[PDB]
Amino acid sequence: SHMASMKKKGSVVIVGRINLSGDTAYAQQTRGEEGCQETSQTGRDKNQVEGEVQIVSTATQTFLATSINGVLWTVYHGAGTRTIASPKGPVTQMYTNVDKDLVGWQAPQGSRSLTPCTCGSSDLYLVTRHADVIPVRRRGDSRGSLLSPRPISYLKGSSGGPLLCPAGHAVGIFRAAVCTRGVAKAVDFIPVESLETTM
Ligand SMILES: C=C[C@@H]1C[C@]1(NC(=O)[C@@H]1C[C@@H](Oc2nc3cc(OC)ccc3nc2C)CN1C(=O)[C@@H](NC(=O)OC1CCCC1)C(C)(C)C)C(=O)NS(=O)(=O)C1(C)CC1
Ligand SMILES: [Zn+2]
Repeated sequence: SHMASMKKKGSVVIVGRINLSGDTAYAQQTRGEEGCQETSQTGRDKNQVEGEVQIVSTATQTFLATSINGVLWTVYHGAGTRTIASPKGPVTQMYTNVDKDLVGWQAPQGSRSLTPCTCGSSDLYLVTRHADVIPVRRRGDSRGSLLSPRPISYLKGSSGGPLLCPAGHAVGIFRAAVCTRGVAKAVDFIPVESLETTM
């Protein structure tokens, strides 16, 4: 009831990336925890952004975000309604869909965007926050099975990351793990068509 002391949530902050530009996939950190905390409060991030897949953080969570068609997409359960930090101050979401667990902001200058897949192919690849590439067979509009199941620990923090086709197009955004006895045998993802409709 005391508005003058009500706090504001900070921005989502880009803290690294999954580098996919060469022959080896690897995670890079571009900002530490202390600098992330300060950037989240100000919303002013002057760091150079590169690549398609970003590692992002709030004060309490860390996850991924993926650029497709000029929009940096991630999950609502990670970002909520938060702004993203940017060189000129906080930037408001341009898409928010809690029913799909989806949000998006204009893609940062310097990022590169994935192209939405039109191959109609079901041999996919999930990219995790540790730069593991996980073969996934598509099993429906929004589901795929891991060829080699993994404990959910291995997937935790990778929501917002991409599923790609063999040609490297974006097929979907990783949303939730399909888990029994803590082993992920399948994944739930936001299909790129749903992004394209949301757009
Ligand atoms: C392990 C890595 C996972 C990718 C990951 N995802 C999650 O943990 C998501 C968030 C939440 O699901 C949702 N929450 C929502 C919340 C909303 O408004 C608040 C609105 C819409 C939402 N829609 C969904 C689906 C639960 N869940 C799951 O996966 C759960 N399995 C599940 O529910 O399966 C069913 C059957 C198959 C379909 C759904 C599980 C039990 C924890 C494994 C991950 O990495 N997250 S994350 O980065 O660590 C981190 C928490 C961000 C930091
Ligand atoms: Zn494709």
